[PDB]
Amino acid sequence: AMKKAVLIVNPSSGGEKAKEFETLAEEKLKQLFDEVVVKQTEKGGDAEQFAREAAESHFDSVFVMGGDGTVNEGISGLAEQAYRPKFGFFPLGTVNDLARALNLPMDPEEAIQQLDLEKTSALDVGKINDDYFMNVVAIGTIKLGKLAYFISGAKHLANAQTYPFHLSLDQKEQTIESSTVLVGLTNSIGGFETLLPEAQVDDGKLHLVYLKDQSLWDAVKAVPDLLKGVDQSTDNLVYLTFKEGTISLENQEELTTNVDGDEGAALPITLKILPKHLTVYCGEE
Amino acid sequence: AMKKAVLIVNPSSGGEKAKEFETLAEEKLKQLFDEVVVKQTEKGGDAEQFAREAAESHFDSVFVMGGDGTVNEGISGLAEQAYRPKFGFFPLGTVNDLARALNLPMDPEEAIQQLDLEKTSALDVGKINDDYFMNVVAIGTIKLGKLAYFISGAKHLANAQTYPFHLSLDQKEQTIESSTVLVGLTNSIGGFETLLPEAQVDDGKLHLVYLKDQSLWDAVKAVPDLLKGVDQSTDNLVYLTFKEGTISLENQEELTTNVDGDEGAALPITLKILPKHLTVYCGEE
Ligand SMILES: Nc1ncnc2c1ncn2[C@@H]1O[C@H](COP(=O)(O)O)[C@@H](O)[C@H]1O
Ligand SMILES: Nc1ncnc2c1ncn2[C@@H]1O[C@H](COP(=O)(O)O)[C@@H](O)[C@H]1O
Repeated sequence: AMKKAVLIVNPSSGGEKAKEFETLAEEKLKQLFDEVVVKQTEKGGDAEQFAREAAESHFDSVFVMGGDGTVNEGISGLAEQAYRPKFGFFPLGTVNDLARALNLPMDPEEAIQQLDLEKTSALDVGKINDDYFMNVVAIGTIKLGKLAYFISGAKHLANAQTYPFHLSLDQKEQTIESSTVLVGLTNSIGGFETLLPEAQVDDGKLHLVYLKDQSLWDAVKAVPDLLKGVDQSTDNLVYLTFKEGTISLENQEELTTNVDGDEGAALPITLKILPKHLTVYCGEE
Repeated sequence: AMKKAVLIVNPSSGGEKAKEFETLAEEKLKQLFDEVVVKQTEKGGDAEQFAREAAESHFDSVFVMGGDGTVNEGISGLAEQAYRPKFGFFPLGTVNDLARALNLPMDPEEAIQQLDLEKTSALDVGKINDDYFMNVVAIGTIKLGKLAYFISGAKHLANAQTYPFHLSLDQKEQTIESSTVLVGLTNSIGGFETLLPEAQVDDGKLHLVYLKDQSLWDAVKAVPDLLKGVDQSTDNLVYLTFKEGTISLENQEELTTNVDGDEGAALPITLKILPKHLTVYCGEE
């Protein structure tokens, strides 16, 4: 009947004129929708709750104005609902990986301006145990000028323990020893747009990378591979894709994942792709 | 006649109980010296001025309580003075490269406790044009967890322009193309104690390292070399020692150096070793 949209705003996202961006977005949506409900997040979980309530109320569309944290929550609130509103977002964050993957303008005002209800794309969603992810599941990752970044960073690989991971992926079984495992959905992770160049938002796959490091010396050698973009296995890392899989430890230890930048489920974890799960408003590319 | 010492204190160095460290140092020095003058720095240059005035007054010893900035200034105030007081210091800084090189205790209280006027070492001092350095002259250097350090750092090599440097070292001439040149006095630079493992505080040499990078890809490949400690030239970097030399640009551009963590002289620069220039109180190693 009446086309309705909710606009979920994280006021802590963005900078000084973020409030002005909210006004632009609201007046733009009011041109497109008969009714626009504006909801402001106050704490963790709010965006997820708002998005879910919008789905239960059969709203036409759900829009998020915030960073990746708020976008994840919003998508989490929609995921596997019997009816799912179309999803849109206006990036206010410092990174905005999903925006990059969908070729949205980095500039919020431009993103609002170029919103086209006709311009959509299917969007895979990740599932990890009982939760959802939209960008990445990371395992085991947490005077000299430009050189200091290595002496701090290339070192901090040493601080990274190796684990006996077992990977059960699409009914293929293997045990590895590694300090670092990443599972991504799109080409962009942490603002590095070329990390997974072959990954597409609707290719229906999870993309896994792990380092073949045992020493601090093999981990360091993987760094140029990551910079070039991971599209194949090398001497220093392995690249795999899968639809469904379980990652566990062969010597069970309390190991917690990092999911879209936040502490997530502990191992073991079962990861699944939800292919073409959402309809998202995208760029004109 | 009467043994006199000055204690130069940077109150902005160190943390909460730094004031208490000053008291311990003062009462320790009063056991060792008939007179102790305590001077507190307020701005850049003060430590250098205090140290120089102590030399002109023929004080027996000069002590610095602070970080590398204050130690550099103190040493700069003594350098090439006709009479030079013996030099000591109590590390309060976050890095303290010189302390590491002399095997002083990291802990200030322990450093004060173990001060032995009989335990000394000769100390080379560096000269760059009209100024002095004690650690390093650097040229051209200024969600994913531990991986982000590279994606930030391994990238930031790209932001590093290459320059056509000319090196005139001990009457040997060569032109190189590089983004990064480092000239050090000791084994420790920026808190990385194994960077120049063969350098000794009194070996009478300046130690030069430059990256053989033209691309972002050769610079990255130099990183494991640096981590292992530079004791030889490799496919990715060159290691040289010299006593006197001039570094210039073949296409003159405004390029400023970084000297012991602070902006220093612009190219061209003439670097010289002042071998065994100071007597410094050292560790029991
Ligand atoms: N009103 C608010 N004030 C402060 N922080 C908030 C607010 N609403 C959400 N957050 C937090 O902001 C983070 C998400 O921000 P972002 O990653 O920019 O979307 C989460 O940790 C939320 O708990
Ligand atoms: N009283 C003071 N208050 C604030 N900063 C100071 C003071 N005295 C010296 N400094 C600065 O502290 C720096 C040196 O600190 P450090 O590297 O810890 O020895 C230099 O930039 C000085 O200008």
